[PDB]
Amino acid sequence: MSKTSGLYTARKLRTVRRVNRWADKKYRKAHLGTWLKANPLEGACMARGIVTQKIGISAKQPNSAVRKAVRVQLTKNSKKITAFVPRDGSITYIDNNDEVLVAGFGRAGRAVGDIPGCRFKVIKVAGIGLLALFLRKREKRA
Amino acid sequence: MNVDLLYPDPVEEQRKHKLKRLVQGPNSYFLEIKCAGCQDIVVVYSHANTPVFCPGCTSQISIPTGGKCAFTSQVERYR
Amino acid sequence: MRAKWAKKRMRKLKRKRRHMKARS
Amino acid sequence: VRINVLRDALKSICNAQRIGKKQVIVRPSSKVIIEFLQLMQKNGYISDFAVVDNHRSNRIVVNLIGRLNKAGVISPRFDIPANDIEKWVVNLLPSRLFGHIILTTSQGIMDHIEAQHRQIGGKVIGYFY
Amino acid sequence: AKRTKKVGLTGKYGTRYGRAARKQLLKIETSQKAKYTCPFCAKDKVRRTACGIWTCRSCSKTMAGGAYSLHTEPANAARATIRRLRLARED
Amino acid sequence: MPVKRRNNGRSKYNCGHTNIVRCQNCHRCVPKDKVIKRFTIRNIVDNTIADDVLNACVIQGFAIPKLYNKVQYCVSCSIHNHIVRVRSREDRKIRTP
Amino acid sequence: MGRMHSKGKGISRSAIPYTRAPAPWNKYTPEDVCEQICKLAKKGTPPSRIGLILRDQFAIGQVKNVTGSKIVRILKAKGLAPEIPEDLYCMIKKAVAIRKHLERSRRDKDSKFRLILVESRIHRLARYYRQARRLPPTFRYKSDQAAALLAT
RNA sequence: GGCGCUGCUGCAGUUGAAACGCCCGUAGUUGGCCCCCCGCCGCCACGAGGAAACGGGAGCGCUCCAGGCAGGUUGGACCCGCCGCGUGGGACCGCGGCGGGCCCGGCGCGCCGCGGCAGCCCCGAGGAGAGCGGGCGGGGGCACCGGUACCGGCCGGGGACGGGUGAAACAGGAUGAUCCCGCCGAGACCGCCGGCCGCGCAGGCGCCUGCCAAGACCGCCUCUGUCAAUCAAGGGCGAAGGCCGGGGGCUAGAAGGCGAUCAGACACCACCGUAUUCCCGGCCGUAAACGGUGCCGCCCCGCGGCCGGCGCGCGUCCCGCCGGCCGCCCAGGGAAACCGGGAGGCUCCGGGCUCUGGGGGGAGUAUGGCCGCAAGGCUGAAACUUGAAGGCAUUG
Ligand SMILES: [K+]
Ligand SMILES: [K+]
Ligand SMILES: [K+]
Ligand SMILES: [K+]
Ligand SMILES: [K+]
Ligand SMILES: [K+]
Ligand SMILES: [K+]
Ligand SMILES: [K+]
Ligand SMILES: [K+]
Ligand SMILES: [K+]
Ligand SMILES: [K+]
Ligand SMILES: [K+]
Ligand SMILES: [K+]
Ligand SMILES: [K+]
Ligand SMILES: [K+]
Ligand SMILES: [K+]
Ligand SMILES: [K+]
Ligand SMILES: [K+]
Ligand SMILES: [K+]
Ligand SMILES: [K+]
Ligand SMILES: [K+]
Ligand SMILES: [K+]
Ligand SMILES: [K+]
Ligand SMILES: [K+]
Ligand SMILES: [K+]
Ligand SMILES: [K+]
Ligand SMILES: [K+]
Ligand SMILES: [K+]
Ligand SMILES: [K+]
Ligand SMILES: [K+]
Ligand SMILES: [K+]
Ligand SMILES: [K+]
Ligand SMILES: [K+]
Ligand SMILES: [K+]
Ligand SMILES: [K+]
Ligand SMILES: [K+]
Ligand SMILES: [K+]
Ligand SMILES: [K+]
Ligand SMILES: [K+]
Ligand SMILES: [K+]
Ligand SMILES: [K+]
Ligand SMILES: [K+]
Ligand SMILES: [K+]
Ligand SMILES: [K+]
Ligand SMILES: [K+]
Ligand SMILES: [K+]
Ligand SMILES: [K+]
Ligand SMILES: [K+]
Ligand SMILES: [K+]
Ligand SMILES: [K+]
Ligand SMILES: [K+]
Ligand SMILES: [K+]
Ligand SMILES: [K+]
Ligand SMILES: [K+]
Ligand SMILES: [K+]
Ligand SMILES: [K+]
Ligand SMILES: [K+]
Ligand SMILES: [K+]
Ligand SMILES: [K+]
Ligand SMILES: [K+]
Ligand SMILES: [K+]
Ligand SMILES: [K+]
Ligand SMILES: [K+]
Ligand SMILES: [K+]
Ligand SMILES: [K+]
Ligand SMILES: [K+]
Ligand SMILES: [K+]
Ligand SMILES: [K+]
Ligand SMILES: [K+]
Ligand SMILES: [K+]
Ligand SMILES: [K+]
Ligand SMILES: [K+]
Ligand SMILES: [K+]
Ligand SMILES: [K+]
Ligand SMILES: [K+]
Ligand SMILES: [K+]
Ligand SMILES: [K+]
Ligand SMILES: [K+]
Ligand SMILES: [K+]
Ligand SMILES: [K+]
Ligand SMILES: [K+]
Ligand SMILES: [K+]
Ligand SMILES: [K+]
Ligand SMILES: [K+]
Ligand SMILES: [K+]
Ligand SMILES: [K+]
Ligand SMILES: [K+]
Ligand SMILES: [K+]
Ligand SMILES: [K+]
Ligand SMILES: [K+]
Ligand SMILES: [K+]
Ligand SMILES: [K+]
Ligand SMILES: [K+]
Ligand SMILES: [K+]
Ligand SMILES: [K+]
Ligand SMILES: [K+]
Ligand SMILES: [K+]
Ligand SMILES: [K+]
Ligand SMILES: [K+]
Ligand SMILES: [K+]
Ligand SMILES: [K+]
Ligand SMILES: [K+]
Ligand SMILES: [K+]
Ligand SMILES: [K+]
Ligand SMILES: [K+]
Ligand SMILES: [K+]
Ligand SMILES: [K+]
Ligand SMILES: [K+]
Ligand SMILES: [K+]
Ligand SMILES: [K+]
Ligand SMILES: [Mg+2]
Ligand SMILES: [Mg+2]
Ligand SMILES: [Mg+2]
Ligand SMILES: [Mg+2]
Ligand SMILES: [Mg+2]
Ligand SMILES: [Mg+2]
Ligand SMILES: [Mg+2]
Ligand SMILES: [Mg+2]
Ligand SMILES: [Mg+2]
Ligand SMILES: [Mg+2]
Ligand SMILES: [Mg+2]
Repeated sequence: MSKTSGLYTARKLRTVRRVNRWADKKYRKAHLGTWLKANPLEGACMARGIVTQKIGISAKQPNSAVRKAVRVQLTKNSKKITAFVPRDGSITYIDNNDEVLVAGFGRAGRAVGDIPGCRFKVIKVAGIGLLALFLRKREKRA
Repeated sequence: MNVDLLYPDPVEEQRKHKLKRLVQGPNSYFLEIKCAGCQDIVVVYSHANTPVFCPGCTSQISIPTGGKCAFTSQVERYR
Repeated sequence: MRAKWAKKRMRKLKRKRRHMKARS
Repeated sequence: VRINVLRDALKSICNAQRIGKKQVIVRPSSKVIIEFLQLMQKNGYISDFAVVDNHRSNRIVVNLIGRLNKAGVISPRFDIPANDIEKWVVNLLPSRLFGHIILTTSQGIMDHIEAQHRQIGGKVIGYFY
Repeated sequence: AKRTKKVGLTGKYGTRYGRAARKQLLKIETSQKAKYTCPFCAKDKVRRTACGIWTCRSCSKTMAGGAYSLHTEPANAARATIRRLRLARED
Repeated sequence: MPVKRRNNGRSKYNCGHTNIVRCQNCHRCVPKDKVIKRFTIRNIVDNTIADDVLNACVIQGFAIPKLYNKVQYCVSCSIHNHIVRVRSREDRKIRTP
Repeated sequence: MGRMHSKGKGISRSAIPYTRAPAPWNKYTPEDVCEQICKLAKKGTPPSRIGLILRDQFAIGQVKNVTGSKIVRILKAKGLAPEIPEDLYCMIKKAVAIRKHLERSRRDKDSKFRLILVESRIHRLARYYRQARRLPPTFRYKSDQAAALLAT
């Protein structure tokens, strides 16, 4: 029947499934551990670091713009990442040595939109949420 | 016409292949022969492919032909 | 390229790498 | 090589009916096919059949009356507890009101309604409706 | 238990003389050490005594043959052709 | 590239390999069951001079010798010289000579 | 038939009468047909040909109908059975013949192909007879040993 | 979870990703029909025995409720551990000399025929193997052998150009070419006939004569008695090119050389030419090795053609049967092109077995291993990157 059958083939019906699961990119991506290694966050929702430089990023082929980002040095493992600073005007609140908190764009570490090479974003600067900081709910000291 | 497949026609069933009749049967049979030089009649296979003789004769009265067999100059019957 | 000739190119490259590793 | 003489019988019959034949010949026969045609008959989906003899595996001649949407076998004969019959009913039969799953049990070849009337289990053979 | 993997009887040479020569000698020396069937004796007892000289150790015939095998292919073909040419000279 | 012909462009039925023939126009190698083949029979003098030859012969009852030559071409040469034409999708199924 | 080791798919075979009884012309008795069977067995005719001989010269289509047993069982009953069974003997014989042809022809790969097929059938049949106890538990086919076993 | 994009239920494999180049073959998986009322497994039911809590579930107005076990003679019932143990079934699925008396409660162990038992064989598959007869065929191996042509040489005749191309130019020629005719040498090749012909496991297969063993099909009231199907590992074969060692060397001809063309032309076209093309002994193991379609088995509206064997008929024909190769085609199938001897009998899904795929790239690459003289082959990732790639079809 293009599949094996018969009452005494359970071992083969299990061997086939075990071998063919790895041909799915999602099962392999979530069960092989090489991504758990290559992941800058080491499998967490967020991580902190200090800002090392402010940069601008030229948008991808259809659009045209200069998005805003920061080069971040992670505290927990001493790695280099880039984080897109959202929400118009916020790039002023990111000084040259700040403790920033970094989370994702979604899509489990895939680029989003037209911003090339960035898979992370900053959500807190110096203990303050950047949403409220934009929305004038809290203010950085001086 | 309204034919029942469980009581078919013998003449049309015989035209068929022998394994594909309703009740499988043989094709061969047996037949009597009369000798030129002696009186008695002997019984022979319809598809003989081994030598067959004439009780006195040291000559052969049968020839293989791949199917039904021939006989060197005798005079036959069917029974 | 025509895949035939990409294949000929790749074979020459692998031959070059193998000669290179053979030293040391 | 041939494995399921009953599978081949049922396919032959459904082809013949789909054309619109009055009879059909299936070979070989066996005990199980005789049982299965008998259940088909007392449920009232087919007319006469006759088993004709050749000192061998026999032949069967079946009479058809245009009622049989489908008939088939389940290979392998999985084992069934008394409480899985309905999870097979809503899988194989078009409705809960007509159709038949066929079980072999230590108290005969029978359909599902009887297998529950006696609330026993068995191993499934086929289905028809 | 098997004692070498490939060299066979050329293991007597050690690491000397290179691969191609040792490959040729394995074949040659196996052929010249082999026992052959005596075309008279009926038995497989013919051994070489010098380059083209073969003696049956059972029936004691001596025969002239090849350098490293008892028969050669040119001699097989020549003997067949000479036999045919004789037979054609018989009318 | 779906399939264009049921015969795959050749007449090869129940075998693995068939012989090779050279094309007469360009000398390309073509398998025998694919090559385009024709047979011609023609006199060795044109008929516009066959009458003059036949009047000026001496042999009483002499006849003009014929010629029997089988031409075989590849597909390219056949189409280019118009032995065969590219056809409509319907017309491709016609085998009439 | 002709299907185990090629793409044959033929059906030519014999089909025997439904009715099981001797002929109206049968005057022989199990005694005398056994007489003929055993004279032929001594003379050296194999069981597959003994049936041909009594079908043709003696005019009996089936032997069990007249007697009640099968020709090889008659041979066993009166004590004239071969040590090796008949079709295994025929297969070994053909294997010997092809080996001997290859002793002169070294470049005949088609013959070597056929040799493999024949010997695979020989091993499979030897396994059946041996586990079925028609042949010693130590029985084996060896090409090198085979050629002289036929005389015995 | 959506996801039948992991598919036991229940995916896909002609062209979108995907059937191993083929044959043999062990483990594994699977295996026709038959006797019923015995034994041993599997299976089905019902029990026994062991934990609550959780999950269900009977009863109860913490005012309801998430709860809790309360409460007004009471109550907190009952279910739910299991490939083990017990009782019963026995359809399906496997596997398998006797009495009597000596003899005596049994049971063994022997003892005598001591006649009591019908003493002790399903059948012979539109499974398979074996046989006999008959024809059949570019199926295979070894020897031998004809024929023109291409190339080379020699005798003679005759006297100006010959070759080559789209057109030309480099090669050739009064040391007489090109052309005609006779003679000699060598190595390839096997035309027309030659095919919707045929054979082989595939790769493949075409001169004459001889020899050698095979093969499928048909015909058959011959033999046997399931001896089978498919197959990891393992073994054999395998176009062309390529490699090692011997031989041979006509044609053509990778490389190399040279005349043109051109902007360039190191290419296409012309000319010369080495390996190679041929034989013997090995090796290598790949092709759009293609029907882009795995093998065994069943059912299947019809009309034709050719090839092999058989039988009935009239007087070569004609009707049938088995096997093969092909065309067209109702139904049905499908995204369609198309298939239709299946790619049908499938969301109405389950005959058996083996292999392969899971968006496009990176990549058949890196790395390790096995094999190979080498050229390679076989096995074969990850990081990272991307919104599509792709099928069949319509109009321009
Ligand atoms: K499939
Ligand atoms: K599938
Ligand atoms: K499978
Ligand atoms: K099973
Ligand atoms: K799978
Ligand atoms: K007939
Ligand atoms: K028929
Ligand atoms: K017939
Ligand atoms: K027949
Ligand atoms: K007949
Ligand atoms: K016959
Ligand atoms: K390719
Ligand atoms: K390629
Ligand atoms: K290539
Ligand atoms: K395409
Ligand atoms: K083609
Ligand atoms: K054909
Ligand atoms: K052909
Ligand atoms: K051909
Ligand atoms: K043509
Ligand atoms: K062409
Ligand atoms: K086969
Ligand atoms: K068949
Ligand atoms: K074997
Ligand atoms: K013997
Ligand atoms: K899913
Ligand atoms: K689901
Ligand atoms: K499928
Ligand atoms: K394509
Ligand atoms: K691929
Ligand atoms: K394959
Ligand atoms: K594979
Ligand atoms: K295989
Ligand atoms: K096999
Ligand atoms: K096998
Ligand atoms: K097994
Ligand atoms: K299995
Ligand atoms: K099994
Ligand atoms: K099977
Ligand atoms: K059970
Ligand atoms: K039961
Ligand atoms: K407890
Ligand atoms: K148990
Ligand atoms: K029990
Ligand atoms: K029990
Ligand atoms: K022939
Ligand atoms: K032939
Ligand atoms: K011919
Ligand atoms: K031949
Ligand atoms: K040959
Ligand atoms: K030959
Ligand atoms: K000649
Ligand atoms: K010649
Ligand atoms: K011919
Ligand atoms: K022909
Ligand atoms: K021919
Ligand atoms: K042929
Ligand atoms: K032919
Ligand atoms: K033919
Ligand atoms: K032919
Ligand atoms: K087998
Ligand atoms: K196996
Ligand atoms: K196989
Ligand atoms: K294999
Ligand atoms: K293998
Ligand atoms: K090989
Ligand atoms: K090869
Ligand atoms: K090759
Ligand atoms: K080469
Ligand atoms: K040459
Ligand atoms: K080359
Ligand atoms: K170029
Ligand atoms: K070019
Ligand atoms: K040249
Ligand atoms: K070369
Ligand atoms: K050469
Ligand atoms: K070549
Ligand atoms: K050559
Ligand atoms: K090769
Ligand atoms: K391949
Ligand atoms: K391919
Ligand atoms: K093809
Ligand atoms: K396969
Ligand atoms: K014909
Ligand atoms: K014919
Ligand atoms: K034929
Ligand atoms: K014919
Ligand atoms: K014919
Ligand atoms: K015919
Ligand atoms: K037929
Ligand atoms: K047929
Ligand atoms: K055939
Ligand atoms: K066809
Ligand atoms: K066919
Ligand atoms: K199977
Ligand atoms: K396979
Ligand atoms: K595969
Ligand atoms: K594959
Ligand atoms: K694959
Ligand atoms: K798979
Ligand atoms: K490596
Ligand atoms: K090596
Ligand atoms: K080399
Ligand atoms: K190397
Ligand atoms: K290497
Ligand atoms: K596309
Ligand atoms: K594609
Ligand atoms: K494409
Ligand atoms: K379309
Ligand atoms: K489309
Ligand atoms: Mg066939
Ligand atoms: Mg799912
Ligand atoms: Mg040549
Ligand atoms: Mg091999
Ligand atoms: Mg040349
Ligand atoms: Mg040259
Ligand atoms: Mg070569
Ligand atoms: Mg291929
Ligand atoms: Mg044909
Ligand atoms: Mg390696
Ligand atoms: Mg479309």
